[PDB]
Amino acid sequence: PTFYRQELNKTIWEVPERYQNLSPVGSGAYGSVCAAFDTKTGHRVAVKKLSRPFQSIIHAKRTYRELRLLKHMKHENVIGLLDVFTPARSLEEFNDVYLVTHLMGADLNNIVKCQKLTDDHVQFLIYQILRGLKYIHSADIIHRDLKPSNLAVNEDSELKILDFARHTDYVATRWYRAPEIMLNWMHYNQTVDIWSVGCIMAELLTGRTLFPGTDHIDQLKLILRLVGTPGAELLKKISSESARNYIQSLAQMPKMNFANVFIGANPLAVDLLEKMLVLDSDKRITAAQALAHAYFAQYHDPDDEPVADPYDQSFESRDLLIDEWKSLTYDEVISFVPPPLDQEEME
Ligand SMILES: Nc1nccc(-c2c(-c3ccc(F)cc3)ncn2C2CCNCC2)n1
Ligand SMILES: CCCNS(=O)(=O)c1ccc(N2C(=O)C=CC2=O)cc1
Ligand SMILES: [Ca+2]
Ligand SMILES: [Ca+2]
Ligand SMILES: [Ca+2]
Repeated sequence: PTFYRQELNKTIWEVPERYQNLSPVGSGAYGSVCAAFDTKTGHRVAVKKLSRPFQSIIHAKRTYRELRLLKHMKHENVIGLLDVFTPARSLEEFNDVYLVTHLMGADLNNIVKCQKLTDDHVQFLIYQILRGLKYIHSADIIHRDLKPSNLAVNEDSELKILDFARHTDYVATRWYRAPEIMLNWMHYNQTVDIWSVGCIMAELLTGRTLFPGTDHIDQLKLILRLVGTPGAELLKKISSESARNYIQSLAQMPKMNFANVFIGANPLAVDLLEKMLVLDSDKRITAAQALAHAYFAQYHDPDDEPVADPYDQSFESRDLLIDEWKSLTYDEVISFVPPPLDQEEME
């Protein structure tokens, strides 16, 4: 294919002539994104140019990680790949990676900002998050930083999870993070993401951030004001003695009845929130269980809530050289098989 060059976000993009009318639509994890028109199919796409993918051992493994993950994700509520390309003609020239997915116009913050959502609409939005989470969790993939800005949404309220790192190479919101993540507790499970769903859903119902803490201690205090002081057994999860002593020293707070907090909400929504927003992560409802909850009765369809194929993450424990990660990434670019344009059939 013929490539052309265009300066976007102050850097040269080099893309096949198949993709036209590129214009920036913001940054993603380790990359920046442009909307484009795919002249082969007439579809609107988003193209992410990875930022400096092989600049360091951290970037190189992150690049491989992201490409492997996105090549595996095949679910209507999870960002996956229509195409992956590089202007490189060989491994020796290979320094840039572009990922292509269907264009989504907005994020969840654009949905709830200027609209009092109906309960039926909130149901649909949360349902889709949970359906996507069931799929990713079934492949032993945890998001760990689920939040409205990591939920891409189109003009019809269809939603996809994205941006789901080992090493430190921007100030992120922590308001949606599970307590065990935010405070670095020693162990956690897939239900970290269910806490985040609870935080998101609460905000869709009230129009207000549930736990808008100014720092991690203020956020913890806001959380405990809602869910109540936890037992000693939760201290078992916390390595730092200073942290444990502090939590233990706090004045004891009762759990609030969520029906007194979410005034006017559908009682089924309140019940679901009670099942998601619990500190005991082993008692937190799972994504698959939440999909069966009566709150989603009008959307739930067990024939259309699939799980993922097994996902081999053994590479995560390996230290390889930068050129080895680069070569493996090149292999994954070259081996990518685009999906059919139409992959769905009437039920
Ligand atoms: N507009 C739009 N549409 C779809 C996805 C994205 C996208 C991607 C991304 C990921 C993989 C890929 F192959 C192509 C793009 N990464 C971050 N974003 C965000 C850009 C700003 N927030 C909303 C989504 N943006
Ligand atoms: C963070 C809650 C603090 N309490 S609040 O800000 O006053 C409040 C705001 C909105 C609601 N609500 C629902 O729950 C459903 C419809 C609706 O109006 C309830 C409470
Ligand atoms: Ca259906
Ligand atoms: Ca079809
Ligand atoms: Ca069916």
